[PDB]
Amino acid sequence: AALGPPEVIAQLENAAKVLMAPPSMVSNEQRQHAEHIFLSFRKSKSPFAVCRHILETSKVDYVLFQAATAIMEAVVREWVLLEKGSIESLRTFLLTYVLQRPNLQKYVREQILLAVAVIVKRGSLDKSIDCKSIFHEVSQLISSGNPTVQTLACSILTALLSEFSNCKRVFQEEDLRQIFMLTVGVLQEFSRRENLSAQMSSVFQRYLALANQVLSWNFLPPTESWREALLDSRVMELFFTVHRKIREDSDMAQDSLQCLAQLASLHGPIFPDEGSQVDYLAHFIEGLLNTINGIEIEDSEAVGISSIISNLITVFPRNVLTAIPSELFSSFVNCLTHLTCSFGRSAALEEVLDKDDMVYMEAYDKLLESWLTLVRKGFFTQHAVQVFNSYIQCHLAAPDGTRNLTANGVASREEEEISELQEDDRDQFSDQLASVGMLGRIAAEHCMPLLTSLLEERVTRLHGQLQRHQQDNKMLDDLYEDIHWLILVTGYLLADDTQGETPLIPPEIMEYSIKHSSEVDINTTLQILGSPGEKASSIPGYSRTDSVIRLLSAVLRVSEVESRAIRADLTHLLSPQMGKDIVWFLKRWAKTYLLVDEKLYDQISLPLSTAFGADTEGSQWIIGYLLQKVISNLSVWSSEQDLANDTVQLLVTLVERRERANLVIQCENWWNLAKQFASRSPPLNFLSSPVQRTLMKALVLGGFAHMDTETKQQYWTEVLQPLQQRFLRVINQENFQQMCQQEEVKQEITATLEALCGIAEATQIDNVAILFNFLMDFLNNCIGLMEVYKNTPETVNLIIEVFVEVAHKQICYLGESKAMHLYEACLTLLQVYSKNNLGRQRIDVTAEEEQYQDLLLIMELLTNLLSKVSAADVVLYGVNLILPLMSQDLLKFPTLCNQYYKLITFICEIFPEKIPQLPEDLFKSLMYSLELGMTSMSSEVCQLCLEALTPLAELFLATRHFLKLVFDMLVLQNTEMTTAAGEAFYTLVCLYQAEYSELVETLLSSQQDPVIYQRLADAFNKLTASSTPDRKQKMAFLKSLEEFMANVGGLL
Amino acid sequence: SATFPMQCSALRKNGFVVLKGRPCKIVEMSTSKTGKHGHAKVHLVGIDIFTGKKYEDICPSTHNMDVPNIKRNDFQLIGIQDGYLSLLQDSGEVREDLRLPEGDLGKEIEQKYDCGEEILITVLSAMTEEAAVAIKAM
Amino acid sequence: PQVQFKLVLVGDGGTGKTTFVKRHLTGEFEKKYVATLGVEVHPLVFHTNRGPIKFNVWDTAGLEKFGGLRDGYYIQAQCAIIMFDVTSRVTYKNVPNWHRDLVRVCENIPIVLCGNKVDIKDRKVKAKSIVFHRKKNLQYYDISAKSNYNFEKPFLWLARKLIGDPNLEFVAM
Ligand SMILES: Nc1nc2c(ncn2[C@@H]2O[C@H](COP(=O)(O)OP(=O)(O)OP(=O)(O)O)[C@@H](O)[C@H]2O)c(=O)[nH]1
Ligand SMILES: [Mg+2]
Repeated sequence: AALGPPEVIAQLENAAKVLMAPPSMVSNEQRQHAEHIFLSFRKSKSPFAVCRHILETSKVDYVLFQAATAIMEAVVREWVLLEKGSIESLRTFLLTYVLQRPNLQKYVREQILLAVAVIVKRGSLDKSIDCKSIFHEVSQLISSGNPTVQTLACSILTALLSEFSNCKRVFQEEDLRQIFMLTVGVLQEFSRRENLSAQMSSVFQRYLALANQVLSWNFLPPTESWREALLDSRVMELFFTVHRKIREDSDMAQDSLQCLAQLASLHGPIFPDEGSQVDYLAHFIEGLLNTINGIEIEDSEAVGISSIISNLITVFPRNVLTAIPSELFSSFVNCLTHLTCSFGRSAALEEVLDKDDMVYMEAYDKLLESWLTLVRKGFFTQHAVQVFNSYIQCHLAAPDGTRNLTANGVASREEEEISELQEDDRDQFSDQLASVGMLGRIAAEHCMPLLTSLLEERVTRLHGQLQRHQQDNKMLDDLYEDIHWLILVTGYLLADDTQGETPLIPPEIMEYSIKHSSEVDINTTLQILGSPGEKASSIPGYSRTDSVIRLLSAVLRVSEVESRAIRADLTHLLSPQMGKDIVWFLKRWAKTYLLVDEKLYDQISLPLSTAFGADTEGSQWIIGYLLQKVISNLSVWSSEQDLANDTVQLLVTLVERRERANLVIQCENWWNLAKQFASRSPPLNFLSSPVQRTLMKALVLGGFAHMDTETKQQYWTEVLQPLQQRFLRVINQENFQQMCQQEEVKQEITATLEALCGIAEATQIDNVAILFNFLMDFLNNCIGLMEVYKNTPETVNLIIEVFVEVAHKQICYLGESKAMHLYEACLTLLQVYSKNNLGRQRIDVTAEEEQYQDLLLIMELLTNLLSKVSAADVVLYGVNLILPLMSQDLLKFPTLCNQYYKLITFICEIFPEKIPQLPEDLFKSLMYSLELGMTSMSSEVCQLCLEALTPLAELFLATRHFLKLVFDMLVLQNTEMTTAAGEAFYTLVCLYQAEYSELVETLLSSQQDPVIYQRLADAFNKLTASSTPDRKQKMAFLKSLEEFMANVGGLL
Repeated sequence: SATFPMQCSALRKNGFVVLKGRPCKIVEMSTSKTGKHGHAKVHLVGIDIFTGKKYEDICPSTHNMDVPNIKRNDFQLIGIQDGYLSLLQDSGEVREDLRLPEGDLGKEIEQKYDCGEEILITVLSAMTEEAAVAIKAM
Repeated sequence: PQVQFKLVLVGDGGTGKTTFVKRHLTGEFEKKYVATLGVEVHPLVFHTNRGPIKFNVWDTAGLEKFGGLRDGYYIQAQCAIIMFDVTSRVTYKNVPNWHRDLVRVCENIPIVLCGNKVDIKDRKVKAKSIVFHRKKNLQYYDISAKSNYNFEKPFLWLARKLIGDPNLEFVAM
């Protein structure tokens, strides 16, 4: 841009007035013209003097902003051309410019300080401008008493901090420490002086926040300098006092408390030994308790305090926690309990008040998390009782609890519409429920009778309320919420999640049952467990029953209430949420308190051995009871997808481990569930597709349990035989084409295919060769079905889905011959699909959607085919068949695009020799796909292609064409620098050195001023010097490409 | 025939349903509940399989919705009679009742018909309406 | 004197910004991905118990190549929405960068963080892992552009903060 003419400044200011005008009044041609004016101005060569003139003359803040941006981009673009004196003169010009204009617009000031920080960091990359000069200027700026100049220095430090986030680490060890010490000193001087002015309080705010950002820097290095900076007690006491002074600001309080939490999170090797951790932790707990006990927590401090406490408990190891004075530890845990219950009640109030900013729920969550980390003879028992009772009180309805109490009793407001995406309470509050469960374990002697009493009372109340609802509408939902939270707490109290291993009976529960096993008559206990229909209070001596089994019997009694409501037409009055709770609970019970293996415990109590043992009739009763539960839910709960899927999952839990499947298959309800499902009766056909798939998986899974040959043939001929008979009879109904469209046939074929997906999903190591031989015939018939349902998209997609299921689940266990048969079937299916969809053109009604789904499933099929005669030739036939279906618009579906490029790039990297052996159109389509992936689309796709070029360098015309593209990727301007880009660049450079020297010389000839030609010449010469026509040959070529990019990346 | 009832919860996200009287392909199907313990209600929205207009409805689960019986057939084009497609089934029958579709597809039919190519036409019969929707050429 | 605010929509490319706005506007969800070039300003009207409010949401470009003026669009912005993909962790790692740029050009304007695509099964960024809501002017929401999930939440919160009435609620016209 010209320096002087009025047209330059006029263009910039007019463009600014256009871009800042209300967007609905400016045409897009004018907008794009203005932003082209600014963008082209910022790309000009050496606009430094021009931008100086603009900053000194223009009065339009937008133009000043864009000028600072121009300096910022040009100083990095032309860094190698500028002298150190001119660069430093520019930096000082920006600093003094913003310094002499205190009323300058904020974003202009911050943009200029960003230019300064960029100049400084860029000077750190080339070791040109050290940080100590800007640090000395900042120190002199702070030494003056002017609050505006102090604010300016704090702004410069914040800019340096943000810009530096080898260079980053060298900044971390040295310069960040000096910044932290400046900020700490400022905070000391501000904490000493009393009564700050209106501006001094703002400088205090900005420097406190600066300390907050300094401490929150990612990975502070563990050096003795940072040791002397952080481990000094005057810093801890400094931030404690500072928080105590500005406590009522509600804004500086958060910065100070976040500083203190960050100081509490120290854990790395910065601690030289284990004793310094004890001293640091002890002093920190001292200052924290002294601060808390003489302070009202208020609202803005809750999350900060809780975060400090949970930081101390979670970060420092337990041996260091127990090495502090015992009185200090006791005061710390007492404070933890007090704040836990207070924050609990406050959060329970925040729920019913429906406030927009939830503060006490976060803090209470942090405190319960720290409880779980801390607890995991009996020391915390009193505290565990207090926190447990506070949780039960905060989650129980109006009469016995404060869940819906607002000191008034308004019971919240209207019911909030809950989406299906909303997580269930047992997931969202999983950490809190686990913590409260553990606290309930160490204090089981009090907690378990409490849960049993509450569950029995709520059970009777629900029975009476449901009987009354046949002859207080909110009272029923409050009761449902009570039973809800009680079931959750009990579940997390009696067992664990683990999710990877076999869950055992928690040791506290087994110990409580062993210690009291002499005070309990196991006969009355089995009467309480065996009779979940009648009240526990009316039984011969219910008081002498095992408390654990009485609690499990309480939730079981809830399950009986629900089931009896199902027996009547009261299913509409029940809560599907409570159904999910009971099903989840029984699922957890089945994994822990069913068929207990005595080899997994040192000692098992007699009540828990006789009722839940291996060969006991108690387990045979519980397993059939859960079966009846699954039959009830699957009979009425079709409309509630969550409850249905959780129910069928409970079924799978009853059939997975053989120890349970051997006992579940002897039940009549299992076989009549098999017949009822295979009959497609009215009640079970209302279930969704995944529920029926899972049900099929459970039945097939049950078919491999202990059976004699008679009931084996009966079982297989009662489960899999109706599928073969109905399917084969339908495809033999004297119909080859005409009758398939009718719903009586299409719905049956759909049901058969879904069932096949279930069978494939039931595959295990001992299922293959049996399930596979059963599915192969169905596949060979699915070929003809593919030929018959050409124009039926959903059925084609479903068939492909069964092929994807079988190929995914079974090919890892198959041999070679079976995998060859599966390969032939898949290749034939893709042949039919390609034959029917080759030159087909459709109108609308989401045809692109349907072909997108089909192609996605096909891509997954080819991938699972590449999981395991050359194993990969059939995949080449597949991509050859479906490649013409890959339109440019179908690649705009990012999932399909990613899958396709992952597949073809995997084929190009591994087994690259088969690529030249492909036909002409296949090779051209692949090469064009690679070029399109490199030149456009996603960065992941571009990196995948660049990764596919290196194992493809070892026909040659496309590889020579790639050299120009990779040269434009790096030497010219996607703009992502990558190691794979450097490796592909190296291999393509050493391959065809003639086109390489042609392109390098062509670029070196088209230059303007020889000053750029000289450094470009030295750069390319240093590139050819390291190349000198793999490992050692490219390892240095990568570092020389890094130096090249760091010396030529600006020259753009 | 014409339509068969199906519980709303069982509707496939990939399937079809009758909305406000028109047969539609379901394009979005989301479930919600009024209370925490409230029963599920489904929000359906689908595209008219013929006109292409967007029809949506919100009805509770467990309630029965009408699902249209969809048929799609392939005839080979053997004539164009004043604007009525003369279509040949693989059974030998010829149907001259279906008109020519408007838009670029009818233009493709006339162009590829005057050029003499063997053109396969896929006609979509839903409830009471029938229309040619696809073209396949070799 | 119509009540209107400037909202800047920022985030990594492909997080579902244009999807969020367009579904908020027409009601159709586009599965195809067409990258935004520069910015596209869309007016959005919400009828509240205190009258209508207009958010001129500036749908900005995620990819740096299509950035246009990028932070230049943030000037005189009154509120912001930062979006990331909960299924793509890198889009979450970049959230503090967007926050930095907004806080540089603007200052203490209220910003809402939105984790999009919560309808996808494999979720990499957990909800409890967020510390961005710990501020008087910052807030986080779980949204799904497909299922129209928590769509009105950022606009209702931002309206409550910009007007200053926590009792403000959205009503039907
Ligand atoms: N599953 C799912 N996909 C979504 C959601 N929102 C958007 N998408 C998809 O994500 C992809 C990207 O969506 P876009 O809105 O175009 O992305 P963007 O915010 O405009 O990104 P840029 O224009 O590059 O800045 C598209 O394929 C959308 O269909 C969602 O909530 N769930
Ligand atoms: Mg966009």
